[PDB]
Amino acid sequence: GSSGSSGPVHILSPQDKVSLTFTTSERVVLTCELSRVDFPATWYKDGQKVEESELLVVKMDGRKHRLILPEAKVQDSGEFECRTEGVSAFFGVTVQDPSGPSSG
Repeated sequence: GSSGSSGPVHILSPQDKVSLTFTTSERVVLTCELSRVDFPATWYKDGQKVEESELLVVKMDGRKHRLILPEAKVQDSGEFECRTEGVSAFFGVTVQDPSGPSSG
């Protein structure tokens, strides 16, 4: 038993809007917790679904969701959100390219 809850699922962390900054050609891994184990969710970037691929790794864990990135490109820079059946989180990301002497 041990039942008696009002909301289906509520986020535990973060608590409020966060801010993060990384450098191009680096690894970016976010973090998010939930109040429900084995619960579905969809990541959104800049208000647009994320294109899961080799450049985008999505790890899921009991009441724990995070977005990993092998190559944080200037494009990867934006706001992330772990949409779910209840609430959503906000993670600020900024990929700043390192000062390079006209190097390609």
